[PDB]
This record gives sequence, C-alpha cells and structure tokens, in this order.
Amino acid sequence: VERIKTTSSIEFARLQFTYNHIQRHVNDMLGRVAIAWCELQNHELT
Amino acid sequence: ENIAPYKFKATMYYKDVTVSQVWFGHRYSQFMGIFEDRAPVPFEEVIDKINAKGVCRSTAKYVRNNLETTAFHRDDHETDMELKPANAATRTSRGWHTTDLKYNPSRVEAFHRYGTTVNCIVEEVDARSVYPYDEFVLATGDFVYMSPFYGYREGSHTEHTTYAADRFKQVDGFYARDLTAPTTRNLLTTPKFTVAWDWVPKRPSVCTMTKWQEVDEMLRSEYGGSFRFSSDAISTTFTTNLTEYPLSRVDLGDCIGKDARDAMDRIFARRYNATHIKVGQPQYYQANGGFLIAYQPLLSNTVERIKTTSSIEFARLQFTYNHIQRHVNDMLGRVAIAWCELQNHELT
Amino acid sequence: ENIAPYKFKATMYYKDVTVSQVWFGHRYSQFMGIFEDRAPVPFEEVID
Amino acid sequence: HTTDLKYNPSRVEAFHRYGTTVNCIVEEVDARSVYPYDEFVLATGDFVY
Amino acid sequence: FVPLEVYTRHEIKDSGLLDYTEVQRRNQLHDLRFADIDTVIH
Amino acid sequence: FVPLEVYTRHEIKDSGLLDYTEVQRRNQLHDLRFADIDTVIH
Repeated sequence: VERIKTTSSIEFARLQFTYNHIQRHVNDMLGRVAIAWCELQNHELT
Repeated sequence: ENIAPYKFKATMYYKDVTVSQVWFGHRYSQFMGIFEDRAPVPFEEVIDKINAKGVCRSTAKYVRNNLETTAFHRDDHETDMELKPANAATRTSRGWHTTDLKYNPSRVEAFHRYGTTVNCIVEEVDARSVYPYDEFVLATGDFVYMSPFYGYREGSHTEHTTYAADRFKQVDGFYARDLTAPTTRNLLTTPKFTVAWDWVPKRPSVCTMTKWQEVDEMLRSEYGGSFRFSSDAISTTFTTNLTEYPLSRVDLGDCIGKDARDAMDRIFARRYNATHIKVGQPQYYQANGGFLIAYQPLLSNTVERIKTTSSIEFARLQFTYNHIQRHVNDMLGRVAIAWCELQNHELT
Repeated sequence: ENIAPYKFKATMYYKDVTVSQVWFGHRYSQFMGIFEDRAPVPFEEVID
Repeated sequence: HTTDLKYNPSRVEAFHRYGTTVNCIVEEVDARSVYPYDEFVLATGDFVY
Repeated sequence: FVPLEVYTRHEIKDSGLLDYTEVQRRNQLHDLRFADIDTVIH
Repeated sequence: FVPLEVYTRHEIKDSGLLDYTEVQRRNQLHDLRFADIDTVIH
C-alpha cells in the first residue's frame, strides 16, 4: 500500500492539451497542403 | 478580490501588575508563586494624564473576576510616574514604560512576604481586521470584539459591538502629544487593556476589491455573445458577459470608482494626450474567475462578494491559444484561397 | 490527493476551577493571585 | 455554563482570604484529524492523543 | 479555457491542521461566553 | 511574456490576519524592552 502525492499546479496538463490540439491541427493542415502540392506537381507534369 | 486585511494603527494602554510571593530561608530565598495580570488604564487616565502630561498614575483600579481591585506600585502611596522610552529592539514599535525593576519584598526570616509591582505601559501596535470587519486584532495577539468603525457619529452605532455601552467612548477634537490637528478617538477598555484608535467612516476606508493591474491598451471585442478583453502587455484574455456589472451589487465597493477614474485619467494624460479621445463613461464588467474589469473606451482622431481564482493560467492559456488560432487560421485561409485561385487559373 | 483534514463534531465537558486570593486593605482590595484550572467531568457525571 | 459570577471572598480586614469558583461548562466543538489519523484536535486548541 | 486549480487557496489554507487565528479567536471569547466581564461585586 | 501573479506569495502570507511567528517574536521581546533581565538585587 502507498499514498499518492498530487502536484499543486495543473498547468502542465493544460499546456499539454493546448500544445496537442495545436500540433494535431497544424500537422493535419500541413499534411493536406503537402499532399495537394504533390498532386499538383504530378498533375502539371502533363 | 482583495484578501489582505484592513490594516491601521492603534495604541494599547495597560498596567502589568505583578504580585510575587517569596520565602526567605536561612541561607537562600525562593519564589513560591508569581501572579501576573494586565490591568486596563481607565478613560480619564488616558485623557488627563497619558496624553496631556505624559505621566501615568502608578496605581491600578480594575474589575477582575467580578471584583474591584487596587494595586499600588510598591504597596506605597499613589504617585505619578514619568513615562519614558523603553529599550530598543529590531522590528518593534515604539513602547513606553514607567518602571524596569520588579519590586520584591525585603529579606525577612522564614515568613513569606508579598511584593506588588505596577508597571504602566503604552505601546503602538498594528491592528488588522477582516471582512465583514466585525472585530479586529492587535499584533500582541489580544482581541477586541467590536468593529473598527463603530462610533456614535453618522449612525455608526449600527456596526457590531460585543461589549456593553459604557466600555466604549468616543472623544472629539483629540490632540495627541507624543510621549518622547484635531482627531476623533475611539477608546475601549476590555478586561485586559485599553485600546485606542482614530475613528474613520467605514465605506470610504475599506474595499472588497484591489486594483491589480493597469493596462494601457486592452482590446475589447464581441464574439459568440460575450466580450473578450485581450491585452498583450500581460498576454491575457478575459471573457465577460455582454451586459455590464453595476457597482451597486458589489459589497463595500466604494474605492472602485475612485481608483478606476484616477488610473484612467493618469494613463490618458501620460500616453493618449492628443492621439485619442475618451468615449463615454467608464464601464464595468465581470470576467470568468472573478476579475472585475473597469474599461474606458478610446477613439482615434481619424449585494454580494466576488470570489477570485488564485490561478490566472486559464487566461494566459486562452490568450496564447487565441493568438495562435487566429494567426494559423488567417494563414491557412490565405493558402486555401490561393490554391483555389491557382486551380481556377490553370484550368486555362 | 485529499489534503483537507477529516472533520467531525465533538463535545467538551469541563469545569473551570478558579481559586482567587484577595488582600483587604484599609480602603481598598487587591488580588494577590488567581489560580485557574480546567478540571475534567467524570464519566457517570456525563451519563447520569 | 452553570455560573457567570466568579465568587470572591467577602470583605474582611488585612487577612488574605481565599475564594473558590467552579463553573461547569459544556461546549460543542469542531474536531479535526490528519493522516494517519493517529490523534485529533479541537477548535479550542487542546489535543487528544 | 476555464479556470482550473488543483488546490484552491482556501483548501491550502484549510490543510493546516490548526490555525493561530481561529484558536486565538476562540480562546479569548471564553470570558464573554462563559462568564460576566462587567458585573462588579462588593 | 512577463511574470504575472494574481497574488504574490508575500500577499498570501500577509492575508493571514495574525501570525504566530510575529506574535511570539513580539511577546518575548517584552522582558528585554520593558524590564531589566540582568540587574540582580540583594
């Protein structure tokens, strides 16, 4: 058995949430931009 | 939300009474009991003697355990002692005492002998009170069970006192000669001392709000049915309801108007002397977490109590996320529009 | 992690004993010691 | 409480005189304990081990 | 973002097992509550 | 970003109405200030 110590600051968790949200969205949009750029080049080869 | 107490200055007058009983052996002496007590200094003794002539009466009459008791400084006659400065020490306020050698009985044979000792003492003490300012405290640790603002004038007798009517007395036009302008003094005699402090009206003296920050420029915008007040001076975005917050609802909130108007005037003079003009009266809104925002709009030339959260990281996080969201959304909108135009353009 | 203590209600029974010794002068009176104490109230005194 | 006037001896001459006073008191008090709940405290400041 | 605290400062104040303010506020109300501080006897 | 605190820990310490440290530091300086602790009498 043991006892659990809780940190008095939650700002690590909220910071993690904010950064995760921004990272996920920016990564998604940039992936779409990269894929579109790739398709545009493969498309203008003609 | 102000949490620091209301602080002021007070003066305690009391007489340390010290009775000591001694036994006298055939080669030694031995205490067999030291009764100590803090008698209060009566009213006319504060007025006619301490404040006027800087002397104390070297005798103590007081009611203890429902009895009238009298102490004489050496069991001798009553005199007037020359109140004098006390020893010095670090981080202590000015004090004054009339004796520094506890009198003890002269040596006799096996008989026990009793020795009294009355030491008149006057100290200056910080005093503190907390909402609803029903009673206040001294740095000595003693208490006083009456509001700091109780008084005869201005209906102050509405305020809370716990002691009887006689124990409290208000003096008008008091002049305070130090013991080295007219004032009104509250004088109270609790069963341990006599506390004195300068009476002042309540509403202009306290406030349940504290000026926390001054922002030269905070942008207000409307969004989703609420106001965003965002500042880059502190990187913080508060959110408030669209309607204002009437100050009449704020308990004891009489300093808010004065402080806000003073700060806006000073900041307007310092920065917006001529480039901008005020628009309407100052407004008041309440933000998430309990922060009360006083907002004075600008233009270019061309009852209850409020609880405030102890962490502002929600607001700074909101500001950071809002800034990033706005910028990324703007840039991605531009990219999407450019991509659209490029396709419509290469159709040719 | 809970940090607020465990709070409950209790009842204290005790007798303030106050012995006072007085001296009686020819025109006045003077305390010369006030012993005070908090004696406990025994069990059957609480119950009965 | 059962009394509110501390009894004091009647006036006599120079003799010291002794006066007792017993005041029975019953109060309701909040009590608090902290882990591992080995002892607890009353709002009066007294302890119970 | 909504405000969020692991421990509100009221809790942090309360986690103290005893409190000098409260103890002194209760132990000097003793005379008023459990005795008469005014009735002088002769 | 500049440092920003709603309540500096000095204020949080100060919001306490009384203080055991300060009270004890003042109530034991009593003998030194208002009496002589050395002069023995015979």
